Formats: sequence, structure tokens, C-alpha cells
Amino acid sequence: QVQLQESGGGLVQAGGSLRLSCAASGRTFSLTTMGWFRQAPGEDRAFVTSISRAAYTYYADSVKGRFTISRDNAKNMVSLQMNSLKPEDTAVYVCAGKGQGGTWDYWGQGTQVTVSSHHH
Amino acid sequence: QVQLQESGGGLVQAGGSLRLSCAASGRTFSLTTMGWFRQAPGEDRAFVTSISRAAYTYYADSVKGRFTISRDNAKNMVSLQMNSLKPEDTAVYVCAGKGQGGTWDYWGQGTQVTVSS
Amino acid sequence: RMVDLPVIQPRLCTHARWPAPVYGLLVDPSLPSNPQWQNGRVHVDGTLLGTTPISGSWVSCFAAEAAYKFQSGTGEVATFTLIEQDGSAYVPGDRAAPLGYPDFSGQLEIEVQTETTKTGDKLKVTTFEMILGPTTNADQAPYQGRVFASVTAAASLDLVDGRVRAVPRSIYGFQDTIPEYNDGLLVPLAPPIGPFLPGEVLLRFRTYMRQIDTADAAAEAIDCALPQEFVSWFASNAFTVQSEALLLRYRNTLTGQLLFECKLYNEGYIALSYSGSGPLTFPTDGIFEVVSWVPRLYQLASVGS
Amino acid sequence: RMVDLPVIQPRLCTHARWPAPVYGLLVDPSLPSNPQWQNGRVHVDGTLLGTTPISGSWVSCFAAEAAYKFQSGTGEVATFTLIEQDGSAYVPGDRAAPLGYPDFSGQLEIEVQTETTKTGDKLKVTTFEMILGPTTNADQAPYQGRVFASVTAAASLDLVDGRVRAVPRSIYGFQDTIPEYNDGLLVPLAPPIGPFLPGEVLLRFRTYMRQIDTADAAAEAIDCALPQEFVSWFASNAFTVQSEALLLRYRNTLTGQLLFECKLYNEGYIALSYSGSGPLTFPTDGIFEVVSWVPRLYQLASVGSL
Repeated sequence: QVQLQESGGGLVQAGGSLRLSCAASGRTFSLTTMGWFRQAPGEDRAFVTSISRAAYTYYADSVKGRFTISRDNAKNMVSLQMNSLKPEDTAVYVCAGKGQGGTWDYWGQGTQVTVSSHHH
Repeated sequence: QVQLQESGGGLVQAGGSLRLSCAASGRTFSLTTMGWFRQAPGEDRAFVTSISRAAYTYYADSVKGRFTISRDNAKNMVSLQMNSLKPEDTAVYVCAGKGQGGTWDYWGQGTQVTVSS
Repeated sequence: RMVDLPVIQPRLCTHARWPAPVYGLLVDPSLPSNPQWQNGRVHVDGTLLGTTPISGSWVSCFAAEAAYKFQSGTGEVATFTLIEQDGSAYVPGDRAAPLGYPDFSGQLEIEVQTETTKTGDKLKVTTFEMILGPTTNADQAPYQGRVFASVTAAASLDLVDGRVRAVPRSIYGFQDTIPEYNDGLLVPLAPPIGPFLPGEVLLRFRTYMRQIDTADAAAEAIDCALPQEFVSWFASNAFTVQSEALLLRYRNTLTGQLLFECKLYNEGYIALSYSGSGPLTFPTDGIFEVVSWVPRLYQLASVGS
Repeated sequence: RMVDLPVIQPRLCTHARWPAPVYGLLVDPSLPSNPQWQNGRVHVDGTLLGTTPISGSWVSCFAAEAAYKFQSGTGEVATFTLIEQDGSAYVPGDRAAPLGYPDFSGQLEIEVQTETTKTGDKLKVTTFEMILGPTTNADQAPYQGRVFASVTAAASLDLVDGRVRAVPRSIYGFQDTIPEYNDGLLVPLAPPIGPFLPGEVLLRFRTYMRQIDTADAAAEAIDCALPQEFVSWFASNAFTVQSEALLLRYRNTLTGQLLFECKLYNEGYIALSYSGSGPLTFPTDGIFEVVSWVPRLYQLASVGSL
């Protein structure tokens, strides 16, 4: 019905930056808001950011001023620019979408982000 | 608004027949079911018959088997064939329309039918 | 325009026969095959059928001019002269009752409140028992605009006659069959749900009523043919009918994996091809997609093939 | 296709902020101009805003796991660990609370019943009073998924527990301002309704709550921006947004008389041009029609201009 496909992710040192993107395909008129959740092992998904068809954005307090989400409505595509990455940002990041009932209904496959620290 | 214009009416002998019609104009997108009510002097207005967009009919028990309603959706038009008329059928017959909400929202002008004995 | 449906999961919808969320989606060949439900009934052409209202808040409710009279060894007896729930005059017509009137049987607990017209209106709330009938001793006539309820009382409750609204609270002795609409006489009804092709059965949207007994309460299933969001959707649209039914697919919302194909007949009920003898429940987090107009004789794939 | 609206009269609709019929349609320039309602909010592009649910049955309700404790300074309470009303996990996100959670203040009487899952589930019911307001109570944080209430009526010494559904019954000390959602921390909200041109005022769809004061109950008005059937209509469509606003006309169903022209702004609120000091009510038996896409600066005729 709606498939979400993530790009990007991987390993970075603390203070570094990564860009994630997500493309939706299928019956995309049932896809409203798009966003990102993240999950650590043994934990539930936690909200990171969303962006509405009208480009209205919300961010979790922990990522404000470091992460930026953008969207291309025509391509059903969002991007997340993650700057000033912290160890605690290490998680599987999962592209998400709301359906017409305003519920989070669609998940990508998830992409590992690892923010490594070296104890010099 | 929806204007419902009745045609026909008049005097007929008991046991005789008469045909009424009603045509809708105005905001007819908002019109669903069409029908007929009647009212004698000093009695309450009373349902006679209705016909839906899908041609599903209802009749009051007092007219079942005597009156037949039909509809032309392209003209927003109903016809009422009144057979085996009785003196107690004497009344003003008014065309009526439901809106999308299922309420009777629309009244015609009324046409007198008189059945003599 | 081609017919389409809202892309709304059943579990996010409102029930069309009892004013609660939809909790279940199922077929169950043990239940009556062709029920004569009067609420939750709409034609795909946009015509509300039976007593079905647009608003979910009207379902299993009524509005009335109330007159109360004390009866020794009963309590307060309410005579309710019905009006439509928008305060407009009720006239006996081509449906069994005012819009949204209950379409099932048993003893309904109703909460009756003074009509609300402006801030500062003084309100009195009283709970009554309403026997919906049919019973050998029930003289309900909602078709004529006249119903009765009672509340056990040792003395007068000093109730005030006037306009009221009644909402449902619980059921006792629920039976899913039409109430007494007209004093034991015939009344205009939406026809039974159906007919079905051989091997087709009704798809049911389920919620639960609070059913009481002396010292206990328990959930009791009630089914409807469509959620109230599909009722209001068809009534809001004026789709051009092109054939006798709509072929739908019920799909997993993420994966798009097909759970079943079904037929939405124009007269507002969904059929699946299912010949099991036991109930078959479905996940309530799928969505219905309109595939095409199809004739009455279109043969569905069996559920599981 | 062009945006259109259902041809349904307001008096046949469901309210979007209290679960009752729409009774009234008005403007009132004396009231707060830019309310920050979280229910009854939808974008014309089909996005539900704030905590708005698609179902009217979810409005001013909640679902939870219920348990009991002594609370410091307060006494015996129930705690409610919130769940979405379909039983799906509540995750703090881009809105202030679970879908349909109350968006006003006051002391709300709630009736809490055991979750219904199947025929024969035994049900308990308990009544509670829940303080929605400028609370600074760590137990009152619907954004984080926890609230509490006091017991006010019980059928027996065996109170409701475990998975439950809460429905609103009555209000005391109603104030139409948002509750404290996140224990005095920032919370994601739909923005205030607005802006309006000079001379433009919000169209209100009105219902009545049962407001109690120890002995006597009275009706109390609560407004919303759109009826629930208009909320579900926009959410069920994926309309193309061609401009800032839609010009609508509201007409008498029976006579066709124009009652007013108005602007439906993209963010899902309607404006009339009206400059009286106090409320002007309109018939609830009229119809809306879509005229045209227009710019934000489109100047409306004043109500009753000829």
C-alpha cells in the first residue's frame, strides 16, 4: 500500500554528520506526514522528527538545532541532515509515515546509525 | 433551494384515475428521495409515497395497490398514478424531497385532488 | 468520478448501530445471514436507508417532548412524543422511526437530559428503562412518534415536562432483531441485508455493548454492515452507479498483502466468499481499496485462496 | 479535483471537541480570537492537526492501563498509563497527547469501564474527577502518557482496573484553554487558529457540556472550528491546495437566501467579516458551497451587506 525505502546511515565519530533519506512508493495519497523514529536494542521506537504535506516540522527536544528534516512532495521523499552527532544518537533510524487516520501506519526497514567515541 | 413543481390535479369520480407529476429544479444535487404527502382541512399532513434514486418505493398502507409512483432521474421528475380513487383521497397533494442528511428538506406548492361520490 | 473509499482502518472507525468505536471485523456463518438492521444502512448512490443518520452521535439516541406521570407500584412513567434529533418535526414516513432510533431489542437503559439550547440552561438528568419490544405487553410506537419508559421510584421525582435528549447507557436481554416500531402493526423497513450469491456471507463490523444483569455487567457483540465513516462518506458523495456492486480488496496497510477480496453491493453491505462453519476474524488495521464496478454474479475468490 | 464540501447542514453534524451534536453556528468578536484548540483541527490538504482523531467517538476520551496509589499532597488516586483508543501503543511524538485527548481545562468527570474485547468480558465501571489545567503535578503529563484522577463514585468495593476506556460525563470550572500536557515543559501543539484579516472573526460550531456546581447542572458552550464530518471529509480526500483560502457561501437550505460569504483558510478554520461587539448566531439548517480559490488578502463582504 505504501512502502518506505531508507538510504544513508552507518558509522561516524562523535561531532560528525550523516544524511538519511527516505522515498515512499505505492498508494501515496494515503501517506500524509513523514518522519523518523529511532530504536536502541531492547527498546521501543522513539520519535525524532516529522514533516507534514504543508512542510510543518516537529522535532524531539534532544535533536533541536542539530537535525533538520526536509521534504519533496512530488517525489514522496524526506531527508534528515544530522549534525553534531552525539554517542546517544546511536540507534536504528526508521523512516515512518502517517495515514489518513492520523496514526503512524508505515515503517521503513531501518538503517543503523553508530556514533563512535575514541578514548584518546 | 429545491423548487418542486407539481402538475396535474383536479376533480375525478370515485373509482376513477388521475396522474400527478412533480419536477425538481434548483440545487438538485442535494435532493435524494422524492415523494408525496397529503393534507385534508383539519387533519395532519400525512405520508403517501416515496421513491429513491435507486427506484426503491414505499407507500402508506391506505394507498398500497391503488397508487404507483415512478421516477425519471435525468429530469428529477416523479409521476404518481392514482387508480381506484375514493372520496377519502380528497386532499392537497404536496411533492417533497429529502436532502443528503435523510430529512424531508423540500416542499412543493401543493395540488388539490377532489374525488366526488 | 469513479467510486473510492476513505483509506481508514476499521479500528479507527465509529460503529453505526451502537455509539462506540469499531473493535472487530469478521464473518460468522452461525449468525443470522440476512439481518434487518435499520441503522448503518446506506446506498452507494448516497441515499441513507432505514433510520440511518449522518451523525454517529445520533446512533441509538432519540429526542422528544417528555411528559412524566407517577404510577403506584412502578415509579415515574415517561411518555416521549418524538422529534428528530435536530429538533425538527418527526412525521411518520418511509422509515420505521426518527433517524438513529434503536434498531435492536431488549431493555435499554437511557439517560435523559433537558434539551441544551444556550449557556446557563438548567439541566436535569434522569435514567429510565425502556423496553424496546416486541413483547406480548409492549405498546411502543416510535413510527407514530410515541414511546414510553419508566424509572422505579417510591415517590414522585419532581421531573419537569419539556424537550429532552435520550442517550443509551446499557442493554438487558439484548436480542438483535428489530424493536416494536408501531404497536404490533406493519411499518416501512429497509429490506433484509442481501441477497448473497451461493457461498457469500456478510462482512461484520463489531462493537460491544455494556449488557447488565442483577449484580453483573458483561460485553455483548453488536454488528453493523458499514462503519459510520462509510455511511457519511456515501451520503456526502453523489457517486454515479455504473454496475451492481464494487469489487474491494482488504489489504495490510504497510505490505499491501491481500487479506481478501469482497463485494460491496450497491445497497450497502459487503460479501465475502467463505464456507467455513466457524467465525473467521480479521485484523482491524487493514484498509479497503475499490478495484472496479462488477455485476451481481461476479464470483469472488474464497477467503484463504 | 477542485476542493468541495459535503452538502450537509451543521444541525445534522457531530461536534469535534465534545462528543455531542452540533447545536449552534455563530461568530462572537468578544471571545479569544486565536484559540489553540488541538481537536477539530484539519488541513484542507487532508492532514489531521493536533490531537484530532478521524472518529467522533474518540473526542475527549482516552484509553489506558489503570492502577491505584497514594499520591503525596493529594491522597488516593488512580494512575492511567495512556494507550491510543484503538489499543495501539502511545508513543510521545508530534502532537500533545493521544488522539482525541481533551484540549480544554477544568475538572472533568470521566466514566471508566473495563476494555471490551469479546462477548462475555466482565466489565467494571468507576467514576473519577480528573483535573485538566495549569497543573504542576509530575503524575499529570498526557504527552509522556500518564495522567491521574480521583475516585468520585463507585458501584462496589471492587473498582475498575487494568485496560480501560474513559469517556467524558460533565465539567466543573470549564475554561477553554489548553490543559498542561507535559508537566510545564515545551510540548508539540497545533498552532493558534489564525491569522485573520482586520474585521475577520472565527466561525464557531457550538455544542453544550453538562457543567455541574455541587447541586445544579447547567449547559456550558464549547466551540470548534469544523464539525467532525468536515474533519473526516478533508482527511478522506487528498485535495490539491491551489491558493491560501477557499471562498464559501452559507445559504438557507429551504429558500437559497445567502446568510454569509466566508473564507476557509488552508489550515482548516473559517473567517467571516463582522465587527459587532457581541455574538451573532446563524441558522444551523444552511449549506456550505465552495465558490473559488482566493488569496489571503481577499476582502469579504460584511455579514448582511446587500
